[PDB]
Amino acid sequence: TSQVRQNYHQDSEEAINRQINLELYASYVYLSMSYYFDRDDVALKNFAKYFLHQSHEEREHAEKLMKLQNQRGGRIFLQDIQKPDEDDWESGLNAMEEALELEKNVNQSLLELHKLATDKNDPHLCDFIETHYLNEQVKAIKELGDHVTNLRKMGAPESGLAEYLFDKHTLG
Amino acid sequence: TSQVRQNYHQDSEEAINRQINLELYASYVYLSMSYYFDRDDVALKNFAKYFLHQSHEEREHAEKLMKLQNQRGGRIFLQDIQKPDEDDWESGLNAMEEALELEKNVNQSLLELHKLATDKNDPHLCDFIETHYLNEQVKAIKELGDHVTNLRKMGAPESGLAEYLFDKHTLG
Amino acid sequence: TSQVRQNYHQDSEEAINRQINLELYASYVYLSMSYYFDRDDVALKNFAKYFLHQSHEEREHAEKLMKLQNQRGGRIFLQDIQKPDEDDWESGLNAMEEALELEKNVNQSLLELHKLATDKNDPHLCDFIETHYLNEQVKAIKELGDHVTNLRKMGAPESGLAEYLFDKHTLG
Amino acid sequence: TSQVRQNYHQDSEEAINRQINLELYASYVYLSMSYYFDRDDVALKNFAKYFLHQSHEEREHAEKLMKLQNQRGGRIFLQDIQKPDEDDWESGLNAMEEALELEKNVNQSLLELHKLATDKNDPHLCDFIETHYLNEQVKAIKELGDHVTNLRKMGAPESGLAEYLFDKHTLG
Amino acid sequence: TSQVRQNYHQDSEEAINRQINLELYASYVYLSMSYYFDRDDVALKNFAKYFLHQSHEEREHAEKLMKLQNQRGGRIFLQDIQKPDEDDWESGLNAMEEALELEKNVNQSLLELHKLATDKNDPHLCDFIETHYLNEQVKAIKELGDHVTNLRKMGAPESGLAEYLFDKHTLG
Amino acid sequence: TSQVRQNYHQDSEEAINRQINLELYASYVYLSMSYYFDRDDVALKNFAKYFLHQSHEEREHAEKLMKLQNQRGGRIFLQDIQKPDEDDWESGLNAMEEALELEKNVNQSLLELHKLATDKNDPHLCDFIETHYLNEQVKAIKELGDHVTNLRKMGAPESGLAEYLFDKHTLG
Ligand SMILES: [Cl-]
Ligand SMILES: [Cl-]
Ligand SMILES: [Cl-]
Ligand SMILES: [Fe+3]
Ligand SMILES: [Fe+3]
Ligand SMILES: [Fe+3]
Ligand SMILES: [Fe+3]
Ligand SMILES: [Fe+3]
Ligand SMILES: [Fe+3]
Ligand SMILES: [Mg+2]
Ligand SMILES: [Mg+2]
Ligand SMILES: [Mg+2]
Ligand SMILES: [Mg+2]
Ligand SMILES: [Mg+2]
Ligand SMILES: [Mg+2]
Ligand SMILES: [Mg+2]
Ligand SMILES: [Mg+2]
Ligand SMILES: [Mg+2]
Ligand SMILES: [Mg+2]
Repeated sequence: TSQVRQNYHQDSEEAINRQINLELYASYVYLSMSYYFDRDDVALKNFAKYFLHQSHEEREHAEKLMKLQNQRGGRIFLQDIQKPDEDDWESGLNAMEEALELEKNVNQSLLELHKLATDKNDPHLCDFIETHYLNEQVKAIKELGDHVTNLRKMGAPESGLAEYLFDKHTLG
Repeated sequence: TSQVRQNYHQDSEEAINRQINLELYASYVYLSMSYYFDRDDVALKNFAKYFLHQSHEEREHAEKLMKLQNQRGGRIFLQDIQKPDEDDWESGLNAMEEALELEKNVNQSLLELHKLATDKNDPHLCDFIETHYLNEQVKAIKELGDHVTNLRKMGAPESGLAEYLFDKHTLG
Repeated sequence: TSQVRQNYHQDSEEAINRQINLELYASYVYLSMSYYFDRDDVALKNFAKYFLHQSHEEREHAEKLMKLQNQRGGRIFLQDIQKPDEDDWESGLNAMEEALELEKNVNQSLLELHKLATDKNDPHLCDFIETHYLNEQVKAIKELGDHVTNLRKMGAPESGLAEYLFDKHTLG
Repeated sequence: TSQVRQNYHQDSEEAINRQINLELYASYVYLSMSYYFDRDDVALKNFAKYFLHQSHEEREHAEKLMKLQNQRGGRIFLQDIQKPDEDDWESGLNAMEEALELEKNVNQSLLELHKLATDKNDPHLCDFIETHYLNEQVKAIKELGDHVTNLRKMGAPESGLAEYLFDKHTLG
Repeated sequence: TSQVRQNYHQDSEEAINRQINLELYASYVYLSMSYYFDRDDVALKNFAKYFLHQSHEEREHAEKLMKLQNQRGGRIFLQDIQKPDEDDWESGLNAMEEALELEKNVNQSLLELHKLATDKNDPHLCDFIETHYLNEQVKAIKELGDHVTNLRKMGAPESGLAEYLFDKHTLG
Repeated sequence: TSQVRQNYHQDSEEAINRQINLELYASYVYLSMSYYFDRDDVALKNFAKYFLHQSHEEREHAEKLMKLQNQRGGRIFLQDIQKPDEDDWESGLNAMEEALELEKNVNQSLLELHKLATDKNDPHLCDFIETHYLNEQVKAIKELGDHVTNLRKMGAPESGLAEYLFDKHTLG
């Protein structure tokens, strides 16, 4: 048992390792999306930039959880980072829709983690998740929903003009 | 169901609409108080300024709740904003006493909202209320109590000199 | 009778209290419109910003009338602020049309108030209304008319691309 | 009953008085440690500086709890501040080990306080403890563990060179 | 015997340890007074600020004696810091009167310490006490006397207006 | 066939996809090493910083290859990022030795890629590898070799003083 460990359940420690892996997976999904928009046959530079930013933000999310694991005296166990579900993301609209679904899934995982920290009477961990993760997820989800809505209302994905103009005026 | 909605109970959504209305009501109470002190037969300019600031702060409180409703995928339903309970607030002391009672009532509503968010296992909403509302209410209530105490100790409301001097030295 | 009161008819006093309420109603209508455009299924952030500005400007219009009432020795009597006629504003174009109708109804009230002040031989009150309100209304009405025209010519509300682009290039 | 008091259980109020005393005790322990390292026969100036900083931080912790007691309408009852358990702290390693044990004991007290605030449905108090105390304690404990580890790995306390070099390179 | 010790009598060493405790007691008395004035039912923020400053100055007075003990090769032995004689200080005037008595009792201790240092032919210790403590005590006593006089002449403690105005104009 | 593709053999495309994966693996290995040194029972913060920098540099190396694949009209196919071979890196010296082996294995991959590009008469690809990767690998290998040498000469890993001092003076 680590000299620093106090009020930190084994189940919590295991759940934080699972969460680390999910944040790293999200970073990888966004990396894939970014470079799909960099293809010469897609060529939406501001979609590419938006998703590369999101990828680097998710890596920060993962590192902060690694820091937390060590702060509490848990032990980091890394797992393979699974490739994304697609290699071709089809369109700007579809990529936004997929991102929205990813962020809801990551939020579900975080909510389940909070419920476990609540059940184990770990207020530090509950505060960590609330302070650093839950409102980030609500903001992300809202932003992605807004983007999906605009793209749909503009006529995407069948209008290539719509996706072009959104790239310029919203993401640029 | 909104595309962004996740872990957001209908009861919570309804309670946030009620809270919006209460914050707007508080803004209106303070507006009324401000312009009572602007009367030529009351003429306490720093009481007027203090309560106008409080009115604009309460409007911000209401707008942040409207933003939250949309962030979570709830739907804003506005209701009439009821006029305050008085048209003549009698004195600087009485207005402070009434403000103290208003802020305790708004805090009770917020505490009931937090209990509902707890019961519905909505940690995001609990964090929102704690972060942005509960300590604002504790500080407000403490400040108002301090003002009531000083005004009483100085001889208000029968001493018009007391209210004059408090206006200058504490509120000015 | 207030010690400051001079040449201020009771009918004028009562009409100013009605005007205060109407300005506060207009503020509330614009607040409602603002947060409709903040919904995730509407998501036009510059429409939201535009209407939130207008909301805050109408609050200032009410506050200036409250100040006037006290300047002239009238007594403020606040009334409830009725909720707007819609909860869902349908589209950018519809909201602009509704705003245009609201501003013509507020102008009609102000013109009736000026007629009263004229009939009661109150030149200070006539000057106040002219200086601070009547050209503000003419400018607002003209701006809203211009916005309605552009949205219609662009193809709104059926073209969600029209409303998107208007949000960006006119309101942004 | 104070005019400001709302949702603040007598048990909570009593627990905050106990916590005030513990923070003041921790400040005193660190004061003692600081001046042990200032002895001519110990003479580790950066150990002395490190522990004097910690002592002044603990006094701030105590004052913030006193402020909270008054904010909520409780009444401060101070108790004697007990002298530390040692007069001679033996070594840099031993002092760090003792500090680590002190901070775990203070964290246990805070966790028990949070459980009481949870049981009494006092979300303001729970937020106060999470926001201002629990992560401060986790960081402190982690830092102290890191220092203990380095000192041990370097050969302390039997190596006086180890303690000298740690004083210079980590604490200096 | 410490390698630095020279001309430092055991009785002087022991008296310095008593003085350290007394300075830390004085710090605690002022801390208690400060937060009495922070209560919502007292609410004199400049009395609170004044006494919190004095609290921090007495901690520095203790720390300087701890430094001296080590400079001369004496050994620090800390004792418990007894709680003050009151929990409720009654009024601004009463607290000032109590402070004046505390500072005359600390001065008497210091004068007894100087007599000891004189009787043990310790000119370094006599100079230390004179340079750093005796005029500080004379200034403090004179300031407190001045504050007591003004409060009494103004009508305290029966006049809560007196204490309010003193808080503002002398302590603010 | 992409409209941009010219002189880019399928084998080269496929080898670049393998290289992307290997760079992302290297990033993950360094991330693991970093947070091993952040453990409370290891506690070498400059080893942690060093390896976290290397992690971020390997992510940039992967991103540049992804950019290249699109520049040449190849198609990115991501694969899972395998977890590192250890969870516990044992010591500063062992981690450096493991890193040195990792960088020689990445160099061997790059040299095989250059041979392929040479055999397919792809001078643009040869130049890319030389300009951006081969001297980076030589510098990295040389730096790691230098670090291994110093740690061994200092007495690592048995001397925890050696690793402490290396952390401070070379990596700090
Ligand atoms: Cl355009
Ligand atoms: Cl005065
Ligand atoms: Cl060295
Ligand atoms: Fe994330
Ligand atoms: Fe509020
Ligand atoms: Fe208006
Ligand atoms: Fe503390
Ligand atoms: Fe003193
Ligand atoms: Fe690389
Ligand atoms: Mg993001
Ligand atoms: Mg306020
Ligand atoms: Mg919180
Ligand atoms: Mg306007
Ligand atoms: Mg009504
Ligand atoms: Mg500390
Ligand atoms: Mg003093
Ligand atoms: Mg005792
Ligand atoms: Mg490198
Ligand atoms: Mg696999």
